[PDB]
Amino acid sequence: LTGTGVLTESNKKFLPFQQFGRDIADTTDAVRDPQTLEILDITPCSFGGV
Amino acid sequence: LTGTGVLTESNKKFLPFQQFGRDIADTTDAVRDPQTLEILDITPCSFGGV
Amino acid sequence: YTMSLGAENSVAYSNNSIAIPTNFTISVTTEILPVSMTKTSVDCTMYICGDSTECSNLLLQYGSFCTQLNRALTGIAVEQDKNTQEVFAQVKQIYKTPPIKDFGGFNFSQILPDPSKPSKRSFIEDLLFNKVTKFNGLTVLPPLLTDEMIAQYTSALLAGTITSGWTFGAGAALQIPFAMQMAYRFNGIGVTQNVLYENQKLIANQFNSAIGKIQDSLSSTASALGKLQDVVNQNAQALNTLVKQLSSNFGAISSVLNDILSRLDPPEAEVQIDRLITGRLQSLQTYVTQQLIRAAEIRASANLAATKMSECVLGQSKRVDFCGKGYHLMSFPQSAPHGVVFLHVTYVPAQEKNFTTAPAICHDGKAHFPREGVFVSNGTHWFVTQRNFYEPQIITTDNTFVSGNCDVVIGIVNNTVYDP
Amino acid sequence: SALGKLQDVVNQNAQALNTLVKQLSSNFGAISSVLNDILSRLDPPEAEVQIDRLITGRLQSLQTYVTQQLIRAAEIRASANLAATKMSECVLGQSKRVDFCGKGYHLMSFPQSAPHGVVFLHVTYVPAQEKNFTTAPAICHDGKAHFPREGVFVSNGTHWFVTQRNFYEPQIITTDNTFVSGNCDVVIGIVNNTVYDPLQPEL
Amino acid sequence: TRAGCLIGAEHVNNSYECDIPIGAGICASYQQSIIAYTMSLGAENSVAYSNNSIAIPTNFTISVTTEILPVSMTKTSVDCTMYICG
Ligand SMILES: *[C@@H]1O[C@H](CO)[C@@H](O[C@@H]2O[C@H](CO)[C@@H](O)[C@H](O)[C@H]2NC(C)=O)[C@H](O)[C@H]1NC(C)=O
Ligand SMILES: *[C@@H]1O[C@H](CO)[C@@H](O[C@@H]2O[C@H](CO)[C@@H](O)[C@H](O)[C@H]2NC(C)=O)[C@H](O)[C@H]1NC(C)=O
Ligand SMILES: *[C@@H]1O[C@H](CO)[C@@H](O[C@@H]2O[C@H](CO)[C@@H](O)[C@H](O)[C@H]2NC(C)=O)[C@H](O)[C@H]1NC(C)=O
Ligand SMILES: *[C@@H]1O[C@H](CO)[C@@H](O[C@@H]2O[C@H](CO)[C@@H](O)[C@H](O)[C@H]2NC(C)=O)[C@H](O)[C@H]1NC(C)=O
Ligand SMILES: *[C@@H]1O[C@H](CO)[C@@H](O[C@@H]2O[C@H](CO)[C@@H](O)[C@H](O)[C@H]2NC(C)=O)[C@H](O)[C@H]1NC(C)=O
Ligand SMILES: *[C@@H]1O[C@H](CO)[C@@H](O[C@@H]2O[C@H](CO)[C@@H](O)[C@H](O)[C@H]2NC(C)=O)[C@H](O)[C@H]1NC(C)=O
Ligand SMILES: *[C@@H]1O[C@H](CO)[C@@H](O[C@@H]2O[C@H](CO)[C@@H](O)[C@H](O)[C@H]2NC(C)=O)[C@H](O)[C@H]1NC(C)=O
Ligand SMILES: *[C@@H]1O[C@H](CO)[C@@H](O[C@@H]2O[C@H](CO)[C@@H](O)[C@H](O)[C@H]2NC(C)=O)[C@H](O)[C@H]1NC(C)=O
Ligand SMILES: *[C@@H]1O[C@H](CO)[C@@H](O[C@@H]2O[C@H](CO)[C@@H](O)[C@H](O)[C@H]2NC(C)=O)[C@H](O)[C@H]1NC(C)=O
Ligand SMILES: *[C@@H]1O[C@H](CO)[C@@H](O[C@@H]2O[C@H](CO)[C@@H](O)[C@H](O)[C@H]2NC(C)=O)[C@H](O)[C@H]1NC(C)=O
Ligand SMILES: *C1O[C@H](CO)[C@@H](O)[C@H](O)[C@H]1NC(C)=O
Ligand SMILES: *[C@@H]1O[C@H](CO)[C@@H](O)[C@H](O)[C@H]1NC(C)=O
Ligand SMILES: *[C@@H]1O[C@H](CO)[C@@H](O)[C@H](O)[C@H]1NC(C)=O
Ligand SMILES: *[C@@H]1O[C@H](CO)[C@@H](O)[C@H](O)[C@H]1NC(C)=O
Ligand SMILES: *[C@@H]1O[C@H](CO)[C@@H](O)[C@H](O)[C@H]1NC(C)=O
Ligand SMILES: *[C@H]1O[C@H](CO)[C@@H](O)[C@H](O)[C@H]1NC(C)=O
Repeated sequence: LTGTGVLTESNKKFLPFQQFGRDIADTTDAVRDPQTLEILDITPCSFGGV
Repeated sequence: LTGTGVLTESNKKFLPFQQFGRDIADTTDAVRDPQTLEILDITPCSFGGV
Repeated sequence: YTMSLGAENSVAYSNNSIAIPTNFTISVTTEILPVSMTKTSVDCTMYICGDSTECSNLLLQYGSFCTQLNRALTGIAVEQDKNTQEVFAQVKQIYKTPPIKDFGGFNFSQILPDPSKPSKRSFIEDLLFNKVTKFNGLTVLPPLLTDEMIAQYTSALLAGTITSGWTFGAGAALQIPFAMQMAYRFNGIGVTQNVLYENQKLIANQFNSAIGKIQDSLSSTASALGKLQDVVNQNAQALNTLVKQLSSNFGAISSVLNDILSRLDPPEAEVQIDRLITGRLQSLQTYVTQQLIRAAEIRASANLAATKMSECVLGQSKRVDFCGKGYHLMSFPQSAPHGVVFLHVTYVPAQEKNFTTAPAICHDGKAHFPREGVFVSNGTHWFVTQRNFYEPQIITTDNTFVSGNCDVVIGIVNNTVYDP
Repeated sequence: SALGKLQDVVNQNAQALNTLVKQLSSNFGAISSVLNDILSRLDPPEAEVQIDRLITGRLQSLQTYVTQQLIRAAEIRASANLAATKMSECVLGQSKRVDFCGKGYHLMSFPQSAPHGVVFLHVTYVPAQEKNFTTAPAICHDGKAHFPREGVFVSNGTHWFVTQRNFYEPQIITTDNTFVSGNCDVVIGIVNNTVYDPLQPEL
Repeated sequence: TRAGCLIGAEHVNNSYECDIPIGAGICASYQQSIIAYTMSLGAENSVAYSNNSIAIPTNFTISVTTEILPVSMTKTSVDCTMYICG
């Protein structure tokens, strides 16, 4: 699962089998690290107009 | 250069290195002939809906 | 079935029969008008290309399409703030209600702001706010006027209209007791002041009951704020569709740009990226066009809302059905999440009775016409009554005027014009 | 910048036209952005593909320009309808609509031609120099409640007068400018004063 | 701010009329330095309401105000064929 983001740790609780996470527009919003089995979280890198 | 137009005796003053002149919005509007080296204002000949 | 338009009612019309109301109802009705939509900014380069230099270089060949999309979106965004300013910033000086609220029995507790409340809104304002429900270069700019500040405009307008009536709309606010303001508004609809003053408690009770019924309708019944929710849903659906269009290959090998870059040489990858670019640019242009159309619709709605705020809240309108169904008395603004709710207080005649009516009265060979009323008869005696309320009065020279002899007028009757 | 609204329309139209002209210089994937050179240095087959790319790009640009011009024309038509309504109701008559013909009580309006619009000079009446007075809804005289016909009962502290609602013109409480409606028990806030009867001194 | 990070302007407690709209109620204005402030909605005028008090105007002002309304834009025609193809 390739992407670019900020890997904050979350408390989503994903069920034993579920690994990836998505939202209403199907964008990876959480992913469990294969080692240590921690839920984690994904947020986009900061962007905006100047 | 290539186009359709009338070639009026231009009153503009080209610097020695300059060759042709584009007006606002990037449309060729003046050219200097090679052999005699004087400025020629190119004006597209009249057109309009009927 | 085949729909029925309404109950077949034949008016009991006769050439000498009139119906005069003998009672009234103070009805407060809500009108919800959108005033603005979410200010969304879509960076064209990030949306079409993400973070690829090859895609950006290819997109440069298309010229100023992205800049034009950005300028159109910025125009829409600033137009939303202009709409909010026009609707709500119609008041100079933030008027405040007195600590002691003696308004002749009228209760504006549900409409006035509440300090314990988070945004200093009214009760109805929290009802309205509770009823309603950054990726790929999409940003949502916050509105210039936050919810607290729009609520403060609403409170200022409401306090001004309660305290000074319509005077603050023209110039400086001029204090006036609310009973006398309501009496002058009664004079506006053609009803004399004595009707209000003699029925002040009943009218205050009717207004309080109507406000309570509006409260109950908002609290219990969902989907009342249909227009605002429709605008929000349309904007969200448009943005979601714009996001979803990034998952379409548009005839390319893949809908993801990095894969095409990785597993193809730059020549063929150039053609595939060109297909992706033209598809995404078409999608973005469609989005901007529909946003412009929706922004025009919202601007029309906000213009109507500003007109209603000027002509119903800052004054009393004689335009029929402009500020509610009935004879307009006054109006109250309330801040809505993306619009404004006007509580129109109107006068509705009720409990009518039929009488025998005459155009004029022949007395001493002279035709008398009412100055401001109508000649009614209960069966045996004739009276002058004001048109919108049954207040019979003896035929006198003070309330009638003479014009010619009594043979020209069709339907004239015989009665005595008492001379004081 | 007083005529900002007209200059905004002029600038928007000029900017749209300039963008449309500048779009002619874009390649849109073709080898050259000028059609004559493409026809000059290519055979009909390849020149056909290049011209097709240029055609699709320029046609898309023209379609965008026409769509935005249509939207701007709808906006301008709404503005022109509002201007016509203001000409009809503010200039050709006196309007009771609040803030339709200026901030205040509308008196009249004058039109003035503008290069691409109209300027309305709204002459309006604005009350000023207000004063506070004591006030009662009615006056109980001889057990009868008297209400003002078209004015307001006011008091400077010791005497009660009738004044028009928008200008301080105090007048003696008389039967001419008041009307009687029932006793003085029902109405709330009524005060006591003598309603001078014009007929009695003459008799 | 709620709109974002503003660099080069100093926050002030005072509230003034909006000059340059940053957003979320915050504006910026030049006063030697550029200041950023929550905009002032207006003066606080508590009208002296009472159940037996009125305010009657004793004078007036004739005010003439200008309203500018666009009525037409430039009638432009773009020949599609010669624009696209010359
Ligand atoms: C994959 O291997 C890692 C490496 O050993 C495992 O992580 C260890 O988990 C145990 C369980 O408590 C810890 O005591 C160790 O300290 C962890 N290792 C390190 C280096 O911290 C991980 O559990 C394995 N994944 C599985 C078994 O699913
Ligand atoms: C105006 O209406 C509000 C709400 O209907 C009144 O507030 C209520 O007052 C009663 C006492 O009469 C309390 O028991 C309630 O708890 C109050 N709140 C609600 C939500 O009902 C208020 O008293 C009314 N104003 C006047 C002057 O009577
Ligand atoms: C006019 O209609 C109102 C309805 O609001 C009447 O007021 C009600 O009258 C009933 C008696 O039929 C009472 O039980 C209610 O308590 C009254 N309500 C209020 C708020 O006062 C009123 O009586 C009617 N007037 C006439 C002359 O019939
Ligand atoms: C129509 O109205 C007239 C005027 O009120 C009624 O005539 C009076 O009725 C009262 C009854 O309370 C008597 O005391 C008066 O002597 C009557 N004559 C007058 C005042 O001149 C009449 O009864 C009414 N008719 C109907 C059918 O309602
Ligand atoms: C209003 O309509 C009534 C009913 O048609 C008219 O009354 C008629 O008048 C004529 C001439 O006076 C009589 O010959 C008829 O017998 C009347 N009919 C009835 C049913 O009474 C009346 O003329 C009409 N115009 C008015 C009242 O001005
Ligand atoms: C109203 O009263 C007048 C006056 O009594 C009536 O006029 C009479 O009309 C009849 C019929 O045309 C004549 O014979 C009389 O000479 C008239 N009298 C006078 C004094 O002019 C009139 O008819 C009455 N109208 C109604 C509708 O009853
Ligand atoms: C309120 O107005 C009344 C009416 O003008 C004042 O009473 C008169 O005041 C004048 C002062 O110039 C005396 O000359 C009159 O004799 C007064 N009585 C009349 C005209 O009947 C009264 O003084 C005013 N009160 C205040 C507090 O200004
Ligand atoms: C208008 O407001 C005044 C002031 O609140 C009221 O005056 C009160 O009247 C009652 C009984 O008449 C007294 O017990 C209070 O002491 C008065 N208050 C003050 C501050 O003096 C008045 O009743 C209200 N209503 C009117 C004038 O109709
Ligand atoms: C206005 O005048 C009337 C009559 O002069 C006053 O009515 C008096 O009321 C008191 C208290 O209810 C009674 O004791 C008197 O007998 C009444 N007078 C008469 C002649 O019946 C009324 O109080 C006055 N209003 C004010 C505000 O003072
Ligand atoms: C009403 O206001 C006008 C101003 O709009 C007053 O006219 C001015 O009065 C001052 C005296 O204080 C003079 O110095 C000015 O020359 C006047 N200007 C004009 C244009 O007349 C007027 O006096 C005020 N009227 C009242 C009754 O207060
Ligand atoms: C009103 O009309 C009804 C039914 O036609 C009639 O019986 C009644 O007398 C009328 N009332 C009056 C006062 O004319
Ligand atoms: C070259 O230019 C000069 C000056 O313009 C002209 O006199 C001369 O004839 C030109 N050469 C030829 C071969 O014509
Ligand atoms: C008098 O008018 C009509 C006549 O049919 C009837 O409805 C009823 O008797 C009365 N109506 C009203 C308005 O009360
Ligand atoms: C009467 O009362 C007001 C209360 O603020 C005060 O300004 C003044 O004494 C009077 N009215 C005016 C506005 O002159
Ligand atoms: C007002 O400005 C002073 C000076 O910087 C600052 O210390 C204070 O926190 C500000 N706010 C208030 C409420 O005093
Ligand atoms: C107006 O109100 C002010 C402030 O309460 C008071 O001093 C003044 O006497 C009042 N004037 C009148 C005529 O009521």
